[PDB]
Amino acid sequence: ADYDLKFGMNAGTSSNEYKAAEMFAKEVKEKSQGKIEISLYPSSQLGDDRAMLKQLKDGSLDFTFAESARFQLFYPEAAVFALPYVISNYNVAQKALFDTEFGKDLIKKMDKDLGVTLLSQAYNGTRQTTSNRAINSIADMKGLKLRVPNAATNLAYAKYVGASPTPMAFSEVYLALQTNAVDGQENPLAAVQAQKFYEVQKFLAMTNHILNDQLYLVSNETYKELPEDLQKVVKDAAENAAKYHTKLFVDGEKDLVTFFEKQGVKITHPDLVPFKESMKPYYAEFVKQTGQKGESALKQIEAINPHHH
Ligand SMILES: CC(=O)N[C@H]1[C@H]([C@H](O)[C@H](O)CO)O[C@](O)(C(=O)O)C[C@@H]1O
Repeated sequence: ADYDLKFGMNAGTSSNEYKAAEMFAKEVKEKSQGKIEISLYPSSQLGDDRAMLKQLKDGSLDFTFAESARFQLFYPEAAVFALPYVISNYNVAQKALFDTEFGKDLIKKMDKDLGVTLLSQAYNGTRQTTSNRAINSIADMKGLKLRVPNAATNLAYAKYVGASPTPMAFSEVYLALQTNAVDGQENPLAAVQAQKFYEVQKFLAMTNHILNDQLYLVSNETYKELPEDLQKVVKDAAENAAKYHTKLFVDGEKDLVTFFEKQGVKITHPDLVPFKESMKPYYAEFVKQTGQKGESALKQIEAINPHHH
């Protein structure tokens, strides 16, 4: 094609992310009259999301996904998006990104500093905790070998609840669980399904601890080369795909505990009061480390009412 473009992702071929990216690719191909074709590179073929962001920056990858929280790698205050229990729901995550001074400035920096244009934002689920033994209360976390991604906020989740974290890439998790090299992991329900972690985890606990969004990102090196009518095709398709993406996650969060129970997983509902209590020292550390910019981002986000209006 005129524009042979590539979209990399950690998510696999059985995921909502992939299905939404397929929708995006199809609409772009159609509405561009075949000028643009977007090929997909799932399951961390191209590296992880840190690597794929670097490839968007240098122009060697055209599209990828990232959470708003992942920009904590560059702007420490952006960890606010994944401080456990801070962002209440997706309504808050949307307004945090688009309708705060903090979020608007973040978007501008992503463009200026990181070489990426934000096309759209979707919901990517609320993280829960699976394990090889029941989590009936916070006590059960103590010393649980809890896999986390290579992200400071998830490592802190594990530390502050009393678990023993083991960081590793998404691709490595299934084997780690299967072999009981670790005792558990944490991810939204849809990823537990997509990755078939339910095959290798007997328990799932509704810890509700981190709220993931998902940004459709394009390399500025690519976006600038598309004539404006094709930029519009891409942007509009990313917006349409993000709405679909969100819906996939919303619908699964109603349908998936019963799916897992039919697969033999035991579901628990530990009291979250002490989980939330355990994060208070972590918030204080975040404020100490990130200074006024972190205190301001918190304040801006804590001011957002979570009820749709
Ligand atoms: C956009 C993206 O790649 N998301 C991935 C996230 C983030 O890397 C992580 O939350 C840090 O931001 O990690 C996973 O949940 C994980 O490894 O368990 C896989 C998921 O596909």
